[PDB]
Amino acid sequence: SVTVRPDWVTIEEMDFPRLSKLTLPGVKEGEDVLCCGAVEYYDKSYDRVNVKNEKPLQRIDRIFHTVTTTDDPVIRKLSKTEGNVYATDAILATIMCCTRSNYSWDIVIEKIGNKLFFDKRDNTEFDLLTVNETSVEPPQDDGNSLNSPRNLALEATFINHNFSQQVLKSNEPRYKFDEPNPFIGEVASVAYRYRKWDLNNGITLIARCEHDAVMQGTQFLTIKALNEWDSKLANGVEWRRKLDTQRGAVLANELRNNACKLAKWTVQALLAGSDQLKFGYVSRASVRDSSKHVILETQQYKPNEFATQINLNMDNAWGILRCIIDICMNQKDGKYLIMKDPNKPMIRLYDIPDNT
Repeated sequence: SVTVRPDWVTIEEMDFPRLSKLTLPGVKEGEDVLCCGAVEYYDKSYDRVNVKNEKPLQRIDRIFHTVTTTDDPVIRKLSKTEGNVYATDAILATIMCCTRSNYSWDIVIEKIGNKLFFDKRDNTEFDLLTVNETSVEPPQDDGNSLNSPRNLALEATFINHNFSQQVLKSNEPRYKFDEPNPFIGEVASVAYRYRKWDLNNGITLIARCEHDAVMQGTQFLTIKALNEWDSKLANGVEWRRKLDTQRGAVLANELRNNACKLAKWTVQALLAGSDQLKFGYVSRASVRDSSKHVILETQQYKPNEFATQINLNMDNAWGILRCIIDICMNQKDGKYLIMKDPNKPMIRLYDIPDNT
């Protein structure tokens, strides 16, 4: 995801066997420090979509933000009086689920005094979803193919942006938090909870979490879209043939072949305190066209129950994060980089030039 240079210094190597044994039990729910933005209500007619009653995926005319930690004006303001470690839900999810990751990724860490800022680099593949990343044989096609890893990633990301907004009541008033969105109908429906965690050892985490919508049971939702590109080429189970009759097998296949993507979504919901994880199932209209899609159905899971299904253990998630925090706190001020080795089960912490 980024080219290592000769002037980079390896601070520490963290292999997945070691990281999998970490545990930090007893971490409570995050405490809201500030809430802002406003979400639209979920459209429950989408719960009645099924394979025999498919719904075309619409193109939604909205801008989809991904603002990193140090560019967030709420985080900058809150940091004057709150916490000593700062990040976003998506950045934390990447770290917390690193032992499930296969494809390379990176996160920038800046230490300033006794404070840590975890950032992501914009317009990279950090903000793109992966497709069949954890299959025995991940997608192998080359550049131009619509089934290459990168084109599959662009497709799934586009699907997810459109789906999250389509299933909402767009011409109705929103559920408003106390403060306005710090970044701006022209924008994706989203509401933010800036939340605080006591991680012990003098560590207090402040991080931006989010909900995609609200729903009348008021329940807050994390909304994501699972996607099917070509089930035969993926060696999967065909959703149009199996969703109604073997729903458990369809999901089990998603758990194993998209393991990191689904775990990070679940962490996002757990951190924000979403009451429901809502999963759309979106498939191509035809297998050689990545421009047209249909919603085959929606499913709903309590995040804590889904975490159990996927063996997501938040004691380990927090343990991994505090391990990396503790190492960074022992370093001098400056810019650092953590990145997953493309070919090995490990992440490395580098000292990188502050101009990089």
